[PDB]
Amino acid sequence: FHVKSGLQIKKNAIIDDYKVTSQVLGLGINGKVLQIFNKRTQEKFALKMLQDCPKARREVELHWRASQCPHIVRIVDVYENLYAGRKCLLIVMECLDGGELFSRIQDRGAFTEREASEIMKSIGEAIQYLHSINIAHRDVKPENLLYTSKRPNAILKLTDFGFAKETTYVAPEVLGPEKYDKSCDMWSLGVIMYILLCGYPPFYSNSPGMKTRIRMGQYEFPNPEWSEVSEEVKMLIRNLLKTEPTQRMTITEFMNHPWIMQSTKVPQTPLHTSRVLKEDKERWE
Amino acid sequence: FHVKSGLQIKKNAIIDDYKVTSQVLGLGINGKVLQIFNKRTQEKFALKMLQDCPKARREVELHWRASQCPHIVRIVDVYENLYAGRKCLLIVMECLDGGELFSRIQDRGAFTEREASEIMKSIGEAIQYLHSINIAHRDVKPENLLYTSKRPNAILKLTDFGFAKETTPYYVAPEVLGPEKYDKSCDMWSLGVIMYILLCGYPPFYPGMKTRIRMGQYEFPNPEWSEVSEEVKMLIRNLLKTEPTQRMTITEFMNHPWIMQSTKVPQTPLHTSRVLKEDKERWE
Amino acid sequence: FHVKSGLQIKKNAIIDDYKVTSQVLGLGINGKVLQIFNKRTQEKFALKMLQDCPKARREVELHWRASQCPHIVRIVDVYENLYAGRKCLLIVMECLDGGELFSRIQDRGAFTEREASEIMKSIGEAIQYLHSINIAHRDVKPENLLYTSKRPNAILKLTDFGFAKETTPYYVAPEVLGPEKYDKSCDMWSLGVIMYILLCGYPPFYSPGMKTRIRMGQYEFPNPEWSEVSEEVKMLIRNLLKTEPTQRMTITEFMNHPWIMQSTKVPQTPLHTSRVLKEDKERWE
Amino acid sequence: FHVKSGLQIKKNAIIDDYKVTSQVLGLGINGKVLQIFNKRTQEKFALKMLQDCPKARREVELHWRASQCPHIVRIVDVYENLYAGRKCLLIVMECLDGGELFSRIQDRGAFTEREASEIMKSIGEAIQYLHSINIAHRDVKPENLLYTSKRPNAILKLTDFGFAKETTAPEVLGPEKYDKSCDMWSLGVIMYILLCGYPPFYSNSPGMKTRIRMGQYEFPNPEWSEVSEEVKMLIRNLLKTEPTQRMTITEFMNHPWIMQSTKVPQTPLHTSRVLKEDKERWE
Ligand SMILES: O=C1NCCc2[nH]c(-c3ccnc(-c4cnc5ccccc5c4)c3)cc21
Ligand SMILES: O=C1NCCc2[nH]c(-c3ccnc(-c4cnc5ccccc5c4)c3)cc21
Ligand SMILES: O=C1NCCc2[nH]c(-c3ccnc(-c4cnc5ccccc5c4)c3)cc21
Ligand SMILES: O=C1NCCc2[nH]c(-c3ccnc(-c4cnc5ccccc5c4)c3)cc21
Repeated sequence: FHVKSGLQIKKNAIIDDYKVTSQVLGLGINGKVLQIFNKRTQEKFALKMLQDCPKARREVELHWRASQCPHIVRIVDVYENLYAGRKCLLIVMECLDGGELFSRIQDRGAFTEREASEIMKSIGEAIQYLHSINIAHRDVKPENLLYTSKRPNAILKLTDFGFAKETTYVAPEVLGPEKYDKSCDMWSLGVIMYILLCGYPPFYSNSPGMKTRIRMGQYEFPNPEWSEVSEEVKMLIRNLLKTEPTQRMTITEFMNHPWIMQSTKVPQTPLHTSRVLKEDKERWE
Repeated sequence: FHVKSGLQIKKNAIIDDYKVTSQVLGLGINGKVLQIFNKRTQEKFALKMLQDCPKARREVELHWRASQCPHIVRIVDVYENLYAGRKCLLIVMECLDGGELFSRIQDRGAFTEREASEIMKSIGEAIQYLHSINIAHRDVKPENLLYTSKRPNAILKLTDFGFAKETTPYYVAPEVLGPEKYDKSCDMWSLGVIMYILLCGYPPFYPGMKTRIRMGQYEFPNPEWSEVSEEVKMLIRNLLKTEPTQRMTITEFMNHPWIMQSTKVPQTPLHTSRVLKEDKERWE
Repeated sequence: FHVKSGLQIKKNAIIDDYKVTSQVLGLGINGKVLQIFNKRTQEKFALKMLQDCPKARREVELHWRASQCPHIVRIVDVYENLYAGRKCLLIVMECLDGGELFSRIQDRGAFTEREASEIMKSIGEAIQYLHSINIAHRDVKPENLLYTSKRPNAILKLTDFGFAKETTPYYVAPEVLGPEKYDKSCDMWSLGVIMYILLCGYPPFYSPGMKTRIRMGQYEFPNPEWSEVSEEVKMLIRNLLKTEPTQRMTITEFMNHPWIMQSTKVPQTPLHTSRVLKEDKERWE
Repeated sequence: FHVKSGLQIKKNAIIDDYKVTSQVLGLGINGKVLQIFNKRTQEKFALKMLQDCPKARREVELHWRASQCPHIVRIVDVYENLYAGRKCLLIVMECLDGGELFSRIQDRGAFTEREASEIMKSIGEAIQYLHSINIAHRDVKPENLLYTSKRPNAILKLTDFGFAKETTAPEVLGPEKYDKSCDMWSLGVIMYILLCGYPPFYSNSPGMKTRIRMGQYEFPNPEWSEVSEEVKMLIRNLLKTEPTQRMTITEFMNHPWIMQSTKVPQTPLHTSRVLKEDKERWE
């Protein structure tokens, strides 16, 4: 018998409890994230500021539901305050000061296929939880994957529920409608996996002609980066990047794929990612 | 960085915390106001009783937002209780025992143009705050303006949000930033009617009254208005425009020199004080 | 920087510039095609006559757009004239006197699997261009596939846009970039049907119980015709003729298939097509 | 009898006639503006690239109609081409290499009340023309005001019809909403900046949004201490929050401060310096 507590929205002023700096930690889909400090405990946290409405209410609601998952940024508290005579949802979440996923990769000198497998597995676990409780994330990108600390054993966490949406013998179609909201995360996972293995996206710019290469599904595994990467992985990427949403792999089939399943049985083959990523600081702005 | 705390609705029985008398302190647009006493502290407060529904929820919500302003009656606590098997919003507010604005004026024996300017400025300040946070009061009348105490330095405060309504890149016109109808300009009319009474003791509008209002027929008759400066008559004339869009905005009003420099307005005495008691009859 | 010129509709009478014979060169979905001669140059061209309306305007507009592709019949000029007191779009296009695709195949005495691969690749290229500019052809059939000349190095070209229709950050999924129904996947079926006929000489769907065999997906690879054809090709055909539109292969997947990719590494195995086609002149009317 | 010619859209490829560089000359509301050169004549022009649709068709249509006005950027040619298999309106317009209005002010070391009057008058003329042919611009801002050359006698010209809209006793002759009066506000904002170097509505934010709807601004010293009460009064009247209380373009062009530009005091303004001294919060 597992129940978890529901969300108690705090109504007192947030400045009673926290010292709010104006150092920006990230730009969210609807409002920025600031650095804040626990007045009593001195410890550091992140504050996301949203203007109260049905949209913001849903973000908080869905995020809170997912907050249980180890690979989703944890909500610490939610405040409802008045800010310049308008209502506000202020979300306090744990501080992910390990930085973005591709910043950590970008800082070495090498990255291996086995480590890419481990990273993909923990992203996968976040998506798997979300899908199992009928939530599509709809915005799984590089900027939304951050690490808890700089320490080498930090946990990778998924952030930002600004685009998240609820997805609702007896066959699965006969148990509630459900459109393509979910399969759209599976594409993201494909795009991230591709970047993790070579350092660049599968879809380029040069650029209104990028938009067509995406709908056509024109990409490649060019050498030298991909010459080492096993056909088994390319085949997995090929399957997450199908242009037809229903041809795409589901999160359960993904988590059961042998490359993800047995992360520790994946060859230690080194990838170019680490260098290709710093060597290309320009067109990453 | 100013945040103010939001509204925490108490759910325990109000009678745990307050002794509720049944002395009526006023009749609100939707429910009366009773005198109550803090059980622990002995101190006196006012309780407004509302039946829970979307209407009452908005009154509380809007009033709480405005409660910060120094010239708006301060909400102390909001209770949600069961009263005769129905849900209830009970609002506890500070006690305004100085009485109504025109009751204080009515009790002397003289009132001056400069004081009228100081009164008008503090009503203005309440309206100014409301408008700035996108709330129209829609019911600014003599009965809604009360004083905190009888002491001569008491603050004047506005009450009753029963009619209040909400009114909704960097060089953009005000019309292109959200629709907004005439909700606000309607307070500006009240302000003109109050100002008129403040300076002479009777209203500017006396079934043929209904048409004099829509026509805009009123005057500044003597002897009351013969001392009053043309500058003030001109300001009243402009708040009482029958066409809502021709009417002055609350910012233009707070910037008008008569309101701006209250202390440079002539000390000229008005008839208000006497005309008001001399006319106790047709004020019921 | 590639721009190509847009469409200038000529308004002068077409008979100023061309001699119009009444030899019919084909029947289009909305108006027949006549043989005409350039008055000044003596050279031969084809004229398609359409009655001006939103439908005909779209054909011209879409055909002009695709006219740049090497494997699509080239539009020479478009006239807007009065014919019997009604407005008219007259389209002048290059003369494809090499005749229909299956007429050329039918005239030998043998056809090989490698040539079928080369034909399919060039039809594919036309579809690929169209899809990449968001146009579905919707009428890819034997009669719409003609050769430029009789000379053995002639180019195969696609005609008739009477059914053609338009089909409408940087990690964003293909579904989230505009709706789009099954218009395109319907060309992919035609490609399968054409490929099947090219390898054996008859259609996969035969002689009101035909209508049900198509929706059921009942067809075979009967002997003796199909006994030489590699399992690789049968598998590609099986995948284009999927009854469920979304299970069907996309044009990019198709142009990447090794059988199409390396036309010149396909076995030179002879097919029955050439003979089966003339031997069955009857039920082809 | 004055007829002017209508718009002939050229259908041939633009690269036949022009050499198209990719030096960006400005960012428009729907597509950027590039520097191009007349292949035959060597002369320089600006190209705006739009994707064909009803929106872009209207921009070109409305712009063409206003192109006659001396104070509106002149369209040279309009091409309809295929770019990556999609149709395209390409607009060639005269090259305004004198740069933006506030860049030219920002480059001296002084600006006078009389010159501000002359600038406001020529912006007003553009709006006046547009309104008289029933078009509201709806996007009169600092970036849309450019000069033809650097030469000191250059003409100031208005650009960008991406937001322009057609606007159809005076009330009995066709409906018409507040489209027009919204240009009149821009005119006030621009006049304010021209006289002191900063906007009337600040950031430092979500509280700027409310100061605009409330109409809270001032004429603070030292900048405004020389500026005549007559001008402050005109600005006050363009910046009325109520659109119908706002002055019309005809009333504006008739105001004595605009009418007799050359009888306006030569009083120097702070604008020139306040503008460079505040390069930061202007990005
Ligand atoms: O919801 C979101 N969307 C936009 C991106 C984002 N970051 C966060 C976030 C959450 C918790 N911590 C951080 C954070 C903390 N400290 C950092 C230090 C250095 C780099 C990045 C950091 C991010 C960011 C939340 C969101
Ligand atoms: O919202 C309202 N509706 C209608 C009028 C009103 N009066 C009040 C009010 C609020 C607080 N205190 C008082 C009050 C208290 N004590 C008094 C003593 C003597 C005369 C008047 C008094 C009013 C009235 C609230 C409202
Ligand atoms: O759009 C169309 N509608 C359906 C059939 C068609 N044929 C053509 C066409 C176009 C250009 N040339 C020809 C042509 C010319 N000469 C031929 C000689 C012998 C056989 C077929 C021929 C076709 C046909 C166009 C269309
Ligand atoms: O439609 C528009 N909207 C966005 C801004 C813009 N600039 C232009 C424009 C038009 C003509 N010339 C230029 C131009 C020419 N030369 C320049 C030199 C230096 C700086 C800016 C320049 C702009 C810009 C049009 C538009």
